Amino acid sequence: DKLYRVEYAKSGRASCKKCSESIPKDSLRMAIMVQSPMFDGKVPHWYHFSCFWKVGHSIRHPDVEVDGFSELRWDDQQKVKKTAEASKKEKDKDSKLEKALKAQNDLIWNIKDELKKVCSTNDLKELLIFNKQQVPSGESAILDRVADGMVFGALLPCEECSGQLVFKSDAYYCTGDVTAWTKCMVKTQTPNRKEWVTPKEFREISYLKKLKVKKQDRIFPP
Amino acid sequence: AAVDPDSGLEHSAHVLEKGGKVFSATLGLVDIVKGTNSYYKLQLLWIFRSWGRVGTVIGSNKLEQMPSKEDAIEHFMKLYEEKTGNAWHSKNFTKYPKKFYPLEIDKSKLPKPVQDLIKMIFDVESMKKAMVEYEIDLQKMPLGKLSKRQIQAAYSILSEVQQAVSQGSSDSQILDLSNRFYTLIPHDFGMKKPPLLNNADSVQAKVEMLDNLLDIEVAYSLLRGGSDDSSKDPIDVNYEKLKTDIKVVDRDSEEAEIIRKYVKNTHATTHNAYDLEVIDIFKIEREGECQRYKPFKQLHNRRLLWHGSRTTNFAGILSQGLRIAPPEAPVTGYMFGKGIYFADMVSKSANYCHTSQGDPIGLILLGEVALGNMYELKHASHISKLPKGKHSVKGLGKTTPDPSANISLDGVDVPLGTGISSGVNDTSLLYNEYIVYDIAQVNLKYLLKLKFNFKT
DNA sequence: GCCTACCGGTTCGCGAACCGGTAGGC
DNA sequence: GCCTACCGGTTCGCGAACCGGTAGGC
Ligand SMILES: C[C@@H]1Cc2cc(F)cc(C(N)=O)c2O1
Ligand SMILES: [Zn+2]
Ligand SMILES: [Zn+2]
Repeated sequence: DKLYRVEYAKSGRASCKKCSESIPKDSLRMAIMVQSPMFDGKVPHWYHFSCFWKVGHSIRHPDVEVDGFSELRWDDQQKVKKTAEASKKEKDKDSKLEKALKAQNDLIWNIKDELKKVCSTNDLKELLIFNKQQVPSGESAILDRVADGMVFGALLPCEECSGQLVFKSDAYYCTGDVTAWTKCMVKTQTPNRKEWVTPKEFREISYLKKLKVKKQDRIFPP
Repeated sequence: AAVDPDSGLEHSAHVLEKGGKVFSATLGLVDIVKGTNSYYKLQLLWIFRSWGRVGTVIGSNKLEQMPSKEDAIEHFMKLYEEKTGNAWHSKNFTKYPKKFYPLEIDKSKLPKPVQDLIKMIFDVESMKKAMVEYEIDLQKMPLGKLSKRQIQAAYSILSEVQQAVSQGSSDSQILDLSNRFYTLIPHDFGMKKPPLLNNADSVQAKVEMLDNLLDIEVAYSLLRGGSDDSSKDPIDVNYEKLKTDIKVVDRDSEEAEIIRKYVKNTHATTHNAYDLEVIDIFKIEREGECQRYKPFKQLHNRRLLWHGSRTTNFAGILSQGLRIAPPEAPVTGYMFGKGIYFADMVSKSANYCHTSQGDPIGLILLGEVALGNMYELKHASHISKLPKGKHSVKGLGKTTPDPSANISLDGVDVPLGTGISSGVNDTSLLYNEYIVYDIAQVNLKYLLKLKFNFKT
């Protein structure tokens, strides 16, 4: 959908379009989506985050133009936002929300790499299956949905198509199939969901849940 | 089908088939939301895979020799199911999420004007250009004959869209039919998204496309065939295929003056965008059209009326006569349902020739259409069954050719008078329409060739 | 009757090699 | 669309070593 794309390198395999060296794993990298000559589909032209700003591209507002911006770590978002460039109650709720937005961002990130330290992928796969959740393709995406599951709740099936809703940037988009020919287009900020049920098998669940985690709903960007 | 020349082994090894089922399938997949609109041709010559975005250089291919012939079946049926979702044999096909869907592939002794008539109606490259504006795939549609059952389903999808549009159905409902249609009929939009079939005239435009596309494949069916023996001339071979007796009415003839009067007189005051100019008059006599029309020579109120259509259609109109729209097709565009439409004015009919400043010449018909006891209508109304005793329908217009100046012709009433006000003015039509719901009621008399003079 | 240097054959341990399914790359 | 580097899971190959049977010496 978007022209650009930013994420942490899912593998240290892809090369950089400008300098032509291997972009290392788990490193901040940016892309520009182009039409592939080989097949009918868009393809990311990966750049080193350093090399991205010398090709001549100037993203005015990263949060609205670049994809995967909200999924980044809070301090890394500010690096993109700054590098892109180179009343009382109104400002209070505005400022206090950004406090709660950071609070939510690095809460999930603390929870994400906590599970990466303790649990293997197969544990995280069987975590989602137990909660009646579709197991996604990808390592990063699995713990992203487990962390989403634990903090907010196990997502109930879709109203019409009975598919799996997934958090994407600014809302929960339905990824199911209303029919064989077309994909479902349900979208919401307040989806239906029961409470996340961790199985008995968790000797470090008391440690992860002890990180000051209370009941709260997903907060979104302005 | 034959071998795809993208392999490079087209005139070397034949495409294989196991008894009945031919090991060759051309798949397609479109998602209007994503914008993807792709093809995937699979063959078994060696196995050959072709893929990309339909109607563009985007894509690639892989020719690959097999270890053996039984390994070919293994590699073919596996690749097939991996891409399409289903097995190679099936009773009825079923589409699967993000999987592909298979498309169902199958010295001349005559006058100079008559030779030009064949020259005009059998130039198929002119018919190809005609489809370019519709955005039909130009690449492999002439060699790749799209199936008859396929096009009927494509018609059915269009008729489902109009039904969905009429009663303001869901966007998903519309999205599906738009996806379904462009999958079933491969279009060329280049690098931009296939547009949603949401309008009332968008379905009509795509309905007209199928009607024209059909007649081109019919024009091919005539051209390809016969008995290639060294005796007759090339133009004569195509003349005999038309299955009609065409004659040139001389300009000095007294009946020719009537037609030129009928052209000059019955030009519409509102259609002042162009000016007609009769190049030729052809007297036309179809094979056994008098045998089927004998019944309706007993019928009263017979009128010699205009009927225009694309120069591409006249290849099929001569061979099969004037035909009613199929039952699968949508009723959109038609004022009073599916049937043969006629006009008393040459101009109103002449618009259906679809001529431009670059393509000046155009063909229009004159048929002795047995109207009989007429069912007169003012406003548009999609009828299924006619009222009792009625053999035709009439759309009453504001302007009508003078009924006190209606000249006769071989026992046929020719209304070649100039325009005056009608009896009733509570209608939503400006000019008259004459509709017959039976191909037997029409009998084509004259074929004209008209030059259009615009001002640009 | 002992002891023991020598030999054929089975087991054991551990890293190389193999492999099918797949997430990431273009 | 297809290619391929990566992952875990099992097998495979080969030398150390373990072990029982034995025949030359005293
Ligand atoms: C089928 C359309 C509707 C219509 C009305 C009419 F008065 C004339 C024509 C025509 N084909 O000349 C026509 O073609
Ligand atoms: Zn670089
Ligand atoms: Zn849904």
